[PDB]
Amino acid sequence: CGIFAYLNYHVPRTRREILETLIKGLQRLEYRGYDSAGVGFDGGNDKDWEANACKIQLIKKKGKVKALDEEVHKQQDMDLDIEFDVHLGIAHTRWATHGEPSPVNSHPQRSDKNNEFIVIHNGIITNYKDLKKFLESKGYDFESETDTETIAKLVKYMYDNRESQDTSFTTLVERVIQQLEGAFALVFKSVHFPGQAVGTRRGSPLLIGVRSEHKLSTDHIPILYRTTCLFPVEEKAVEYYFASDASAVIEHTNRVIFLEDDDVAAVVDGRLSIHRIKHPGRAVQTLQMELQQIMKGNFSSFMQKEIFEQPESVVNTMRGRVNFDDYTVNLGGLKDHIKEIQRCRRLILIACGTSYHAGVATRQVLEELTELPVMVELASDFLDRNTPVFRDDVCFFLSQSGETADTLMGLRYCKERGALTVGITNTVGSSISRETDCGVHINAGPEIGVASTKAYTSQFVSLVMFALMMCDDRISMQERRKEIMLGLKRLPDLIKEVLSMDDEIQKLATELYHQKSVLIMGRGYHYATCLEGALKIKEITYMHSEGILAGELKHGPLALVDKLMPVIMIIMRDHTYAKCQNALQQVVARQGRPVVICDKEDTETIKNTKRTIKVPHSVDCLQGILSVIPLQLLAFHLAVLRGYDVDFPRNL
Amino acid sequence: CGIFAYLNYHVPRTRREILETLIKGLQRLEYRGYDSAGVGFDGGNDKDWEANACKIQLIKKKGKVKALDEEVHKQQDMDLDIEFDVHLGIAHTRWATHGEPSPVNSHPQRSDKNNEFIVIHNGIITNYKDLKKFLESKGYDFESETDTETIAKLVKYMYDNRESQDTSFTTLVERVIQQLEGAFALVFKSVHFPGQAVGTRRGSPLLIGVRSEHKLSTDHIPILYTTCLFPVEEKAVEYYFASDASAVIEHTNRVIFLEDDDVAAVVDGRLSIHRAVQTLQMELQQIMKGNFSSFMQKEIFEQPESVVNTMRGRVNFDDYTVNLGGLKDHIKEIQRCRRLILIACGTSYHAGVATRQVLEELTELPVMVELASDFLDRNTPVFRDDVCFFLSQSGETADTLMGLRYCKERGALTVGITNTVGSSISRETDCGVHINAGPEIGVASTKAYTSQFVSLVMFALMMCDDRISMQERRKEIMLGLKRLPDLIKEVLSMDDEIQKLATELYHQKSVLIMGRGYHYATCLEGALKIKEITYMHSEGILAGELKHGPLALVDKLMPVIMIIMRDHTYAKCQNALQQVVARQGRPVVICDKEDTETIKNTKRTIKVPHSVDCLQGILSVIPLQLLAFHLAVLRGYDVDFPRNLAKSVTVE
Ligand SMILES: CC(=O)N[C@H]1[C@@H](OP(=O)(O)OP(=O)(O)OC[C@H]2O[C@@H](n3ccc(=O)[nH]c3=O)[C@H](O)[C@@H]2O)O[C@H](CO)[C@@H](O)[C@@H]1O
Ligand SMILES: CC(=O)N[C@H]1[C@@H](OP(=O)(O)OP(=O)(O)OC[C@H]2O[C@@H](n3ccc(=O)[nH]c3=O)[C@H](O)[C@@H]2O)O[C@H](CO)[C@@H](O)[C@@H]1O
Ligand SMILES: O=C[C@H](O)[C@@H](O)[C@H](O)[C@H](O)COP(=O)(O)O
Ligand SMILES: O=C[C@H](O)[C@@H](O)[C@H](O)[C@H](O)COP(=O)(O)O
Ligand SMILES: [Mg+2]
Ligand SMILES: [Mg+2]
Repeated sequence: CGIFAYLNYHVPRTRREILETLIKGLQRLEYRGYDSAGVGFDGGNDKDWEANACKIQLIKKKGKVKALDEEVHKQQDMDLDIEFDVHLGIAHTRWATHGEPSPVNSHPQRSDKNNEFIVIHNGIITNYKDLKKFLESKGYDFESETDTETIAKLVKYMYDNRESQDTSFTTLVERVIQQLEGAFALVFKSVHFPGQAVGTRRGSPLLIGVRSEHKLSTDHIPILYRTTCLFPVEEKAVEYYFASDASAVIEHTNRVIFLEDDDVAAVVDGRLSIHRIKHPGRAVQTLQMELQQIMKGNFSSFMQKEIFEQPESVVNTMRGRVNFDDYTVNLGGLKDHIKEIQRCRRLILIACGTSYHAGVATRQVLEELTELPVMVELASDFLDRNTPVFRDDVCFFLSQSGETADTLMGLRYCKERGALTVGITNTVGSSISRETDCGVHINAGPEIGVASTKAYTSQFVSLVMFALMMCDDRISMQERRKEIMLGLKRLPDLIKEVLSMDDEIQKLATELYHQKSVLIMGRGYHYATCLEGALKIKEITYMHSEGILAGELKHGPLALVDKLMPVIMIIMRDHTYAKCQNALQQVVARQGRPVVICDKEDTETIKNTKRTIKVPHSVDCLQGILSVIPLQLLAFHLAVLRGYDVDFPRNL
Repeated sequence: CGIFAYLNYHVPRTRREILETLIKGLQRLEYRGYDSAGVGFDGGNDKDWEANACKIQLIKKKGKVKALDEEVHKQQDMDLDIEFDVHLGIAHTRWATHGEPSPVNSHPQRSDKNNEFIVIHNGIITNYKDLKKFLESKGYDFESETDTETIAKLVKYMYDNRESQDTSFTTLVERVIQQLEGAFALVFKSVHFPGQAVGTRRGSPLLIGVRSEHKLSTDHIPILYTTCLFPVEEKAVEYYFASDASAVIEHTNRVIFLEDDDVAAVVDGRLSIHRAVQTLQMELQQIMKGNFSSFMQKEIFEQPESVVNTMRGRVNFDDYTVNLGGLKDHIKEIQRCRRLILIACGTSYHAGVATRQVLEELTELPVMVELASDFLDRNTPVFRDDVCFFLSQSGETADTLMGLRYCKERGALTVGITNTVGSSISRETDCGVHINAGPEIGVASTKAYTSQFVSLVMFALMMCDDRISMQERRKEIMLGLKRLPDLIKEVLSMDDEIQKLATELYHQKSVLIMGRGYHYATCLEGALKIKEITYMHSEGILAGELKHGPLALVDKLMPVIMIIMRDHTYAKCQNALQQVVARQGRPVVICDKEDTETIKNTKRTIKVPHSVDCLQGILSVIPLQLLAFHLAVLRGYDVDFPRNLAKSVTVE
C-alpha cells in the first residue's frame, strides 16, 4: 500500500539518520488505520560500513508507524551511530489483506532465515498459489500468509540457479516478474548486491526521486534492451528515493522519474538505469508539489482542510489559464489538440463516483457551448454494455487519482476504437494521465481526505474552462462567455461567503443528528448537487441520504414525503426556478417540511420555509459549486456529532 | 383528474339513479386522481322536473370517491325520488398536486353563490392570474385558490355582457376559451340553459358517449364554423361526457373523440360540434379486477398473458420472424439514422434502461436514454438523423409529450412506444408500436413495463434481421420470448415465498437494491415500486459503484437485495456480494435456480428460472413487483391508491 526506499550513495549517513528517513517516509504514506509496517536495513555494529553489508536486519511491527518508530529505538543490540557512505534502506506500511496483521505478515518479506533477499510489495499476485507450490517442491519453506513472500522466495530461486557467478540483479528480477501474474510494485534488496536497488511495477504506481549537489548526466533516461544512465557527472554523491506516491519524496526532492509497466529500474554503483525485455525513455521531471500541501495545518482533519481551502484550490485550478481582461481561456494541455477536438461529433464523459457527478454537473453547459451531444457514463456500466464508440468521438476520463480501474479500462477501450481521449486528472504521472492523448491537470493539490471535496469543484471548474475554449470563436456567445468568466472571477469570494455560513450548517446538522434518512431534491444544474450531496452523506455520515431528480417526484418518489421524512430542496434563480417552486408546493402539500438551499436574495421562499441556507447568487452554470458546499459541510458536521472519524475510511 | 357527466334526455331517471351513475363514473376514473371529488346536479324537490332545472346543487368533499358517495347519501334535504325526464349531472375527481384537497378547491367550481354556471376542469390555465384580476375589477368575488374558478367566473362575464337575449351556450363557451391559455378539458352546466351541456378541449382528452335504443342520424358529426347526432323517430338518448373510455364502456361503446378547439354541445338532446362516432376496441372485463383483491395484483399475475398479447401477430416462432406493422413504412429509414434517443419518465424510463444494452448490440447505433424532465431542462442537442423514442403507457405524460414536440421541431424521426391508442404521443409521433398490454388501472406500472421491454426487444430484432453474423443470436432471443410466458408463470408460483420475505422486511425503514448490467434497470424499477406503494426508503444502487462510497452505508442492520444472474457480469456480481458480506451485510439474493454456488452461501435467496441474458430483466423484476405488493399489505396500505400521487402525470 505504501512503499518507500532511500538509497544514499557516497552521501554519508548514520544508521539513525537512515532509519529516521525511512520512518518519515512511511508517515507521509501512512493513512488512518494502517495496521502493519516495517523496515529493512543493514545490521551489524562494526565500525564503518562495507563489513556490515552482508547482514540485512528487519524490524517489522503490527500497528501504526508511531509504534514502529518506538520499536526502532527500542533495540538494545543496535548501535545507531555507525556511518554508511553507501546504504539502501526499504520500508512499507500496509492495511493487511492476504492474512492477519502480525509482525511476520508485515513487509519486507524475506527469502530465508538469513535475509539474503527482501522485498516490499504493493498489489496482489494472482498466481501466487502455483508459485508457492513450485518453490516448496524445490525445497523452499514458507513462513507467512502473504503472496509477497513468494516473490522473496522466487528471486532466491533464480539466484540459486544462475548460469554465471555475475548475473545482474536486474536479470534475476526480470525472471521473477515473468512468473508473476496480477499487479505489483516492487523494490528488492539483497546481500549479494550490496548498495544496489531494483524497482519494477506492473499495474501499480512506482516512482524514483533523485537528488545530488552535482550535475546529473541527463534528464531523459533511455531504455536498455536485452549517455545511457543517470548519475552525478563529476562526483559519486547522489541520493535515490523509491516510493509509491510523491508525498514521501517531495520534501527531499522534486525531480522524479515515473516508472511504467514492466520497467525494471536498477541502481548499480550509484548509477540508475531502466531496462526492458522488448528511442523511448523515461523523463526526469519537476513536480510542482510541496510538503505543506499534504499537511493538515491548523485543521483537525483533512476533510475540513480540503473543504475550507476550496477558495484557494479553485484559484489554483485557474492560475495561468484565465484572463479576465480579454476574456480568454488557455488550457496548456489542450494546445496541440483543441482544433482536432472541435472537429469531433460527440463528447463522452466517463468516470466513477463523484468524478461522474462532476460530468453530470457540467453536462448542460458543455452541450450549450460546444453544441455537440454529450454522453455521461458510469465507467462500470460503460464497460458492461460494450458501448459503441467511434473515431470521431472525444472521450473524457475524470479521475482525481488517475488510477481507478474501470475508468482506466474505459480509457483503453476507447483508444482501441480510435477515439480521441482526454484526461481530467489530479495526479501527475498517473495511469490515466499518461495513457490519455491529452488532458488537464486540475491543479487542486493532493486530496488526502477520504471523500472527494476540492477535486469535485476543481474538476467542475476545469470542464467549464474547456467549454469556454470550445466557443471562443462564436460571436453569438461572446457575452455568455464574459458572464461565465466574471462568475469564475468572483467564485473564490463567493465560496468564502458560503463557508462563513458554517454556523448555520451546524444548526442543520443538529436537526438531522437523530435522523436515519434524508431526501435531497434538485433538478437542472443541481441534479448533480443532490447526487453528490447524497453520496457524501452516505460515505461520511453513514445515513441513508438519496438524491432525487425533482421532475421525477410525481412519478413515484413523492410517496416518501410526510411529516417525518427529512427533505432538503435546492431552489436557485435560474431558468428552472418556477419548476422548483412547483416541486416545493408538491412537497409541502404532503406535510413535508423541507430545508431549502436557495440564493441569498430569494426573499419569496425564505419566509415560507422552516430552515433555509442562503447561498450567494452566481451565474447559473456555476451555482452547483456554491450549492454543494453546504452539503459537504453537512456531512462533515453530522459525522463529527456522531463520534465518527471523518478521515478514517469505512468502505476499505 | 377525471371528468364524468350523465345527460339522460327523455330517459326517466330518479335522483338516486343519476347520483349513483355519477359516482359510478368517478370510480372508473378514480385512479387518475383521488384527493377529492364532487358532483353537480339539479336541486329542488318539485314533482314536476321542469320546475327544478333552475336550482343547482353542489356536493363536494375531501378524500376518495367513497368519501363523496357517503356525503351524497344521508342528506336530509335532497329527496332521491324525483323523476327527471331531462337532466344533466357533472362530476369530477381531483389530483390535488398543490394546496389543500378541500371541498372549496374541488370541482365543479361555481360562478356565484346561486350557481348560475358550474364547470369541471382537467388541466391548468397558464394565465388564471390575469383573468382573476380582470374579473375582480368587474365585481366578481372569488372563494377558492384554484385556476378553475376563473373559468366559472368568466363564462358568467360573457353571459352578463351578451349582445342578444338568446346567445347560444356555445357562443358563451367559445368566448371563454379564447381568453384561456394552457390546456383544459371542460364540461359546463348552467341554469339558464337547462339540460344543455358543452364540452370543449385543448391539449386534454374529452370524449362523448351515446346510448339509444333508436337509430342514430349519422356516424360522422360535421364540424361547424342533417347536422346533429340524435335518435331518429324518437328523443330517448343518453350522453356520457368523460375524459376516459373506462367510464363509458360500461354503458355503451359508441363515443365521439373530440379534437383540440372542438366545442361540442348537446341542445334539445342533439349533439353538435362547433369550431366520427367510432366503436371502442375495449371490453368491460379488461377494466375489472376479476378474482384479485386489487388491480395491481391482477396486472402482475396477468403478465404471462399481456406479454403474449404484445407479441401477438408480430412474432412468428416457426420461422423466427419479427414484424411490427407500425414500423413497416419506416424501418428502412430508421436504419439510415445515426443515433437512438429514448425519452420517458419513471418506470417507462426504466424500460429504456432495461433494453439499452441489447439495442446497442443489435443496432450497433449509439443509444442515449433520457429522463424527460431533465432532457427539457438542458435543451439537449437533437439532429435530423436522430431517431427519438417516446415510451409512455398513457401517451399523455406532459414532459414526455413536450420532449416529442421538441424533437419534432428539430427534424428528428420520432417513434412512439405507447399503450393508449389515440393518445397525444401516439398521434403526434411519426410511427410507433401499440404494446397491446391492455388497460392498466393500478397507479404503479407493472405489465406496461414488461410489455414495453418486450416491444423494444422486438424492434431490436427487426433492426438486425439482415445480418448473417447475428442470425443465431436472434434465434436465441426469439426462443427466449417463446418460453417467456411459461417462465413468468414459474416466477408467479413463488408468490408465497416472496410473501414470507416481506414479513421479514416490512418493519424496516430502508432497503438497498443492487444490480448491474441488464439488471441495473431491475434494481431501479424495484426501488421505485417499493418507494411508491410501501413508502419504504428503497434505493437502487449500480453494483459497480459500491466501492466508490455507497458501500459505507452497509452493515449487519441495513437490508440489502442483490441481483446475481448467469450472464457475463456473474463474476463481478459475486465480487459485489463478497464486498457486501465483508461489511457484515446479510443480503437477500435474486439469482438463477442452477446457481448452486450462490444458493449454498446465502440463506435467503429467490431462485428465478434461467433465460436469455437480455430477457432476464423481465423475470428478475417480477419478484420485486410482488415484494412491493406484499410489503404494502403488511404495512396496511392500498396497493392501487398510493399516497401523494396518482396515475399518468399529464400536467407538469
Ligand atoms: C505536469 C506538468 O509538468 N505540467 C506543467 C504544464 O502545465 P499545463 O497546464 O500547461 O499542462 P497540464 O499540467 O495540464 O498537462 C501536462 C501535460 O500532460 C498531459 N495530460 C495531462 C492530464 C491528463 O489527464 N492527460 C494528459 O495527457 C497534457 O496534455 C499536457 O501535455 O506547464 C506549466 C507551465 O506553464 C507548468 O506549471 C506545469 O507544471
Ligand atoms: C390501432 C390499430 O388498429 N392497430 C391495428 C394494426 O396493428 P399494428 O401492430 O400493425 O400497428 P399499431 O397498432 O402498433 O399502430 C397503429 C398505427 O399507429 C401508429 N403509432 C402507434 C403507436 C405510437 O406510439 N405512435 C404511432 O404513430 C403506427 O405506426 C401505426 O401506423 O394492425 C393489426 C393487424 O395486424 C391490428 O390488430 C391492429 O388493430
Ligand atoms: O467521494 C467519493 C469518492 O471520491 C468516489 O466518488 C470515487 O471513488 C471517486 O470519485 C472516483 O475515483 P477517482 O476520482 O480517483 O477516479
Ligand atoms: O410505478 C410508477 C409509474 O408507472 C410511473 O413511473 C409512470 O411510469 C410515469 O409516472 C408515467 O409514465 P407513462 O407515460 O408511461 O404513463
Ligand atoms: Mg498523456
Ligand atoms: Mg402517429
